[PDB]
Amino acid sequence: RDVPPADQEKLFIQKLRQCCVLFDFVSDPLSDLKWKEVKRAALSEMVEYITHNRNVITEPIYPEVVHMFAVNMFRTLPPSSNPTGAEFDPEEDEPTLEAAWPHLQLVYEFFLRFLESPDFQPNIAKKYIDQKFVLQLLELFDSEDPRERDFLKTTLHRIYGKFLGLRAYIRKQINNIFYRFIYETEHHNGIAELLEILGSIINGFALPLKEEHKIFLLKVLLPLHKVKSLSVYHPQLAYCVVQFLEKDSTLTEPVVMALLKYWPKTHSPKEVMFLNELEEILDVIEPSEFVKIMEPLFRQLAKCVSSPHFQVAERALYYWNNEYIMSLISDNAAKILPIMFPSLYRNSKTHWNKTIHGLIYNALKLFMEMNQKLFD
Amino acid sequence: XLXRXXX
Amino acid sequence: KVFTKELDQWIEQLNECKQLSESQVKSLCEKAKEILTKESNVQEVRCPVTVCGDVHGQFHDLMELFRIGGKSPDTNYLFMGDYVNRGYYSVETVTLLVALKVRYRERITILRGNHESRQITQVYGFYDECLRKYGNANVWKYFTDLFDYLPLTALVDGQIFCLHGGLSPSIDTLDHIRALDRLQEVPHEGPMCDLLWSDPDDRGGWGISPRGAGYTFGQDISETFNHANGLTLVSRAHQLVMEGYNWCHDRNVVTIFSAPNYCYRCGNQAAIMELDDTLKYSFLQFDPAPRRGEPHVTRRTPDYFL
Amino acid sequence: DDSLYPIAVLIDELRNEDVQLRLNSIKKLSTIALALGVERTRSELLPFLTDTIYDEDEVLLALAEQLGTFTTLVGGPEYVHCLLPPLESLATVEETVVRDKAVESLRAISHEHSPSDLEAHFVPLVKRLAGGDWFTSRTSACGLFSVCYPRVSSAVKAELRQYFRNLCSDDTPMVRRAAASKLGEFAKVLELDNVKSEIIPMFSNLASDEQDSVRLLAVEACVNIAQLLPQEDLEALVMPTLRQAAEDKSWRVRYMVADKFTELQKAVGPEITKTDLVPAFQNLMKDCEAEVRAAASHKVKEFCENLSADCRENVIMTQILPCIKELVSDANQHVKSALASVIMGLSPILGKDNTIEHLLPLFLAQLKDECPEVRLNIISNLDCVNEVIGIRQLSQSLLPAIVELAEDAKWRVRLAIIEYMPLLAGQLGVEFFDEKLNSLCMAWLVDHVYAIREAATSNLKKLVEKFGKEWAHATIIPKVLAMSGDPNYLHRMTTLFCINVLSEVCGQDITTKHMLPTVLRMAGDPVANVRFNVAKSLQKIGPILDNSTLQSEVKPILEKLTQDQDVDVKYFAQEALTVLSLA
Ligand SMILES: [Mn+2]
Ligand SMILES: [Mn+2]
Repeated sequence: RDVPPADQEKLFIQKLRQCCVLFDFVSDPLSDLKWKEVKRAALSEMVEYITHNRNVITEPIYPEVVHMFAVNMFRTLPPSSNPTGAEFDPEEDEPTLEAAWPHLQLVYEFFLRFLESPDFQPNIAKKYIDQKFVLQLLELFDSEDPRERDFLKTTLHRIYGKFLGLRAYIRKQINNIFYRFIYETEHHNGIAELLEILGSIINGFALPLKEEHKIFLLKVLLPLHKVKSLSVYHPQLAYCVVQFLEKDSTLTEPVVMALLKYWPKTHSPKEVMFLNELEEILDVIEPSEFVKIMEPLFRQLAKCVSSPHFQVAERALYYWNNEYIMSLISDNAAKILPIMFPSLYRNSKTHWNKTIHGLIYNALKLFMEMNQKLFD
Repeated sequence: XLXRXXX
Repeated sequence: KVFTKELDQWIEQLNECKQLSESQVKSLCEKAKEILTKESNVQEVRCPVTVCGDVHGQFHDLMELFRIGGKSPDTNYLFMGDYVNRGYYSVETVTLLVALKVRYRERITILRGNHESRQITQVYGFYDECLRKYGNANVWKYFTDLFDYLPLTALVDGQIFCLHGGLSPSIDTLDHIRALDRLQEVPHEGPMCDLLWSDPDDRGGWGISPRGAGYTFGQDISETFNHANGLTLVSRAHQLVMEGYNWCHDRNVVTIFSAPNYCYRCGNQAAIMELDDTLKYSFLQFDPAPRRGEPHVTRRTPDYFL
Repeated sequence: DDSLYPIAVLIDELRNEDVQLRLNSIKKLSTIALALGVERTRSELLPFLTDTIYDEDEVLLALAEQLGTFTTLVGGPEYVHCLLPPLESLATVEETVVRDKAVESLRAISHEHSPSDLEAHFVPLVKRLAGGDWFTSRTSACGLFSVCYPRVSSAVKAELRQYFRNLCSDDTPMVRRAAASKLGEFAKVLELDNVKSEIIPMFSNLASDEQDSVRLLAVEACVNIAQLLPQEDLEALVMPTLRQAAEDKSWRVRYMVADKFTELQKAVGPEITKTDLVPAFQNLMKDCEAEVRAAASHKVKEFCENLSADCRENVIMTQILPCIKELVSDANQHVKSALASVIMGLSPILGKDNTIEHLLPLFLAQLKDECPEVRLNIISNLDCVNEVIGIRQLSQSLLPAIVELAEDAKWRVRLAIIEYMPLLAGQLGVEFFDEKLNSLCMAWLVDHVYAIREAATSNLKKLVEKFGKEWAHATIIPKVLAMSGDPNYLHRMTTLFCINVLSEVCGQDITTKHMLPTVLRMAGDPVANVRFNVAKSLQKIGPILDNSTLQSEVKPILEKLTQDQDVDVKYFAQEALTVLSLA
């Protein structure tokens, strides 16, 4: 770690320092004990030492690195400083930062660079990068320090891609977290970061999309749409959801239906989201499959148009503003019969917000000015 | 701070 | 009035946090829709009163407010507006305060706030609260109509000007406000809007509001708006200050804020301004009420139809 | 041939278009079996609504509510095993609200089966749910074990035990969490040998589950296991595990122990409590996490209250107390506040002698705390130190500090002292009160916060109740009548306010000549709030008065008050005339 005491009798010290830099300073929320600067400076040099010198990560430091990381990182996480319930909005506010980050920032940074070395042999590392290692690393995504997860995101995302062995276990493990989440703990503050990973993972699926993953989309991902705090992680979810439909279009019927069953009443910002990703899906829809949901969709869709809540009504009616979506509709006449009455009783007067009032007009115009000149 | 329509 | 015995029965009920029904509200809002359209843009208010500001749905705190400055018949009131939004119990707050109008029709007085609008009401709390507490956008529909009738401002003892927001460059004489048509949803531009959307500041002249709309106004604007109009004091809410009440513009304008620290999860004391018989001001600074069954409903919450 | 209408016509709802149209059909399924054949229900209706409804979960939450009440509407006890198919399907649904009900429905109906029907139907139902394909099934079965156990065969008992053993070890933490939860519930379905034989390992296996979300659930259930009659049999079977849970690296376990620490104590027994739980409690109060110390302090009194014979005083003195005097000066604003809630009850336990020496420099310290809620929790429990410790020693230390708080910034604090004034100024102030505390007790009526004036007013009916009556006339009433001049109507309403609560304890003679001459003097006040609260006030103090001195003294005042400005004076002087019967 000094890169100064010849070539050998150097691996002898690095291992010495990452035992040295492993008697962690259990208190950073109570006073000072500096001359634990040594630790900091030393794991800084170790982070330098592995990102500048060729052939330094030899077989006997893997164990000693993972030990160093595990001793440093696998805490019991603390009682989240902000009190919570159903009352407070999940825009979770008091963002209590990890006290001892000035060491952790580096522990992560190093171990990540370790994982990233051009000569990080993973066949050697797997021996020491346990499932139980993955497991701990995982219940850490629950940290309320946004920096913390940001590291874990990339860290795990490396561990994932690097260890084919781990991949099965990893997936199943971050499935249980979600199952804990959606079916009645409704808490965990890392669904976002985990979704980001899974984002890439889905995108890397294969030849005839494998069964386990189809389950994963239906049993796990869609049900995520049904939790109180969809906001905090909607865009990422939205990605994962559309991702499947790119690779395998035959999934559209179940994933569109799911949404309509999970369609929100008594919570509007989500109803907007549900439309917002619903259109996101249509932009990728194959005409073949459009029919299978054409009706059940525009049935619900039409309720939104009327629904007093302007934000919903606008987003709902703003489908008629995008050429492809509009093509499919006016490629049908079965489409404009469920959407006949809801844009008539709520058409002449009503909807205090005069923006969705000219929008509903341009909607009927673009519908009547189609092939089927139909009236009632 | 919660949003400036308004803490 | 054999209906007035049912009314203080309604009030007796919802003073324990429990709400009123679908039809109970529809006719409560109707009987208050008519007892209100009688009042004027500026509403001349009799002298002894307690002036309250934003309560934003913080019901159990509105109760703490009453524990602080007397119960609703026995001590006269006057609210600024903003009853319905950021808190948890909007439905129970705006339904209590309206009931306390149509019953004790002179013992309280309720003004309109920026939040007593269709657009804000559904881009914040209220509308979705009505939606999970009734199953239909009907109690919301009724309350948003009664909102239109709420008077835009008030005038205690011809001297202290009570309005929700603040001053406007489209008003001049007090009489200008009187000439407005407020029987409509609050617009994005215009006197009405400014009246109940703007704030004072340390800037001088009219300025641009960091809020969507309204105007900022310096101590020069209100001073001169005072010295030629009536002019003891301007009283407003709508803009939180941690003291609960805040005194600004060489004591030309006070801001009274009446909802404390919870989902006003900032950290403010709330306050009310008591105007006595001769018309001197005292200010009572209350903290939020202690709560119970605390932050845990034991996590057995209902869904949202899903 | 029938004349009446009851059976089945009312609804246009069985075939549905909307959501509530279908929902109201299943909500009104309550009268479709009694409406049409307690014989055909089993024959056609049940094999229909097995799982045929599979669209929306809110329908299924209602259906489960129904299949519970169907106890008799299909014949009764002998014909229940036909309810199982729809509910088995109902137990395996995704969303937890549905399935959590479905289990509770299945739980209720197990009792009304038959020992030989449990064996043949209910039990194999569990076998498949617990043998479930995925976790939503398995989490459900965990509940249904305790009910069907005691009634079935001892051979199927041996089967069920194996199934429950399989869930505690379930591949997923979700089930284990469930299995872990109902572990106490099950071990309580005794077989002491099997509690020792097979539950204990289950306990000790879950107690040290890799998930801290499971461990804590094992302590919670330990209280049962350790309450099921071992002894020199607890130290080997269910102690190292518990002794381990106290030290568990997860605070969420360390917590659980404390939140149950007197329960364990009451289950574990006094013998072990002295030697093993004491140093665990000792340690728990000194935890790193303040949320544990908090939950650990909230428990000092009760732990002490049931300890032992002669050691009780010693243990509390020699090892429990040194922890309290450290905790009262603790960084956390929820430990002090929690310990406050209980520390006052630690007084009768230690008796009179030790309190004055050791507990006094703690109620005083805690009294003048920075935090408002700490003192609010001390002042609430003062009664317990007043009942068993001499009143002469009560006034020498606390009184000066109690009196300072009687004017605290926080009204909640103040009202606490006012809630207490009858007792303090009764068990002590013979002549002492109306000279040392009078002008203090009265000043609450002139407070700026209402609730104090209400507490100060309610105070008098009690301050004349337990106290004199001629002295009420000599001190209380003289300064109460004075108040009528105050320029603030708020404050001059307190004249009327005290009048109607100083009538039920002062009687006719005092009221007729002294109070009343002010009331029908106050009916001509400029502010209507005083005027309608005179009419309001005259109604209350009406029955007190003699029929003659209210027919011509309290009648022309109330009738002139129906004759001017207001709509409330024109109402309270109206409904005053009604009750008093004067029209
Ligand atoms: Mn406002
Ligand atoms: Mn406001």
